[PDB]
Amino acid sequence: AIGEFMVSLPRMVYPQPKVLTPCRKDVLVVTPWLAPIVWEGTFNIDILNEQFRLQNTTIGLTVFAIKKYVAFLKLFLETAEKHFMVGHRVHYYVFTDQPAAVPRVTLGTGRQLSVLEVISDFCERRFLSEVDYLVCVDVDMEFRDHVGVEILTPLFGTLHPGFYGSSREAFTYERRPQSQAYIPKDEGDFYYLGGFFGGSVQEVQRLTRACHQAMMVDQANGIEAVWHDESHLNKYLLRHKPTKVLSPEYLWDQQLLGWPAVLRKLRFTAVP
Ligand SMILES: OC[C@H]1O[C@@H](O)[C@H](O)[C@@H](O)[C@H]1O
Ligand SMILES: [Cl-]
Ligand SMILES: [Cl-]
Ligand SMILES: [Hg+2]
Ligand SMILES: [Hg+2]
Ligand SMILES: [Hg+2]
Ligand SMILES: [Hg+2]
Ligand SMILES: [Hg+2]
Repeated sequence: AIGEFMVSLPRMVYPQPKVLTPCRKDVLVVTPWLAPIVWEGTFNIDILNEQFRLQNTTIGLTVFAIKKYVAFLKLFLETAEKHFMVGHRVHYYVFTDQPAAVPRVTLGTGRQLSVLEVISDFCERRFLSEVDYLVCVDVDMEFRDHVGVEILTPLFGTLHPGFYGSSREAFTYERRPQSQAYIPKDEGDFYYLGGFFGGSVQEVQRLTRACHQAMMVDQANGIEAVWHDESHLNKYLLRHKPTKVLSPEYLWDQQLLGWPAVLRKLRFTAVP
């Protein structure tokens, strides 16, 4: 459940937070609109796990696996079982054009998977009654470390691993005024990834609905955003600030970017 009566936490023993000792001194851990930026070292997962378990939180994880992308499902699901929201209720939603091609992956208790053929006979209304949060990611990836409730919030975006240190002028936002995804050179907070975003079901549906309409307008105007859905997602998150921003630890490509010291963990990565 979400947004309800929250019971008291039990007695817990952990290191006292130090007011005069910054969490991380090498990175920004909070945005100008007071949304935390999630980096390793900023959170005590035991406290967060307690908070979300006491709420009987259910997380939905959605992926689209079309054509040859169905080949990525086995590794994706197997690693998700080892690193994604372990201990919490998880409902995987696999949208594919090849239902019979979905691998039979063994799931831990309290976790289930639904295969939706695709456009589809699945009404978004179902998400509202089955899960509390929705996490939307790409399938040609693998989890390599912890990805848990620390990411849960009404609406979150993830910093693109190739632009987290870039100035806004270098961001590959759609720069044509004729597009609904247009963002001028003097605007923009960060460059978010289209491949990893989420939040409450309500907020995720609001975002996808907004982008769907924006892309339809562009289509009618004979224009296609430079980076398609990702371009519109950036425009949306610029005008509707996310309540949490995930660091590049959450979507990295070690082949193209290595393992910088600023990244204490590589949690979700592209498959070579
Ligand atoms: O500049 C944006 C682009 O960056 C590339 O590295 C990535 O492969 C694309 O999917 C898109 O995100
Ligand atoms: Cl997605
Ligand atoms: Cl998705
Ligand atoms: Hg800290
Ligand atoms: Hg989604
Ligand atoms: Hg949008
Ligand atoms: Hg869209
Ligand atoms: Hg979008």
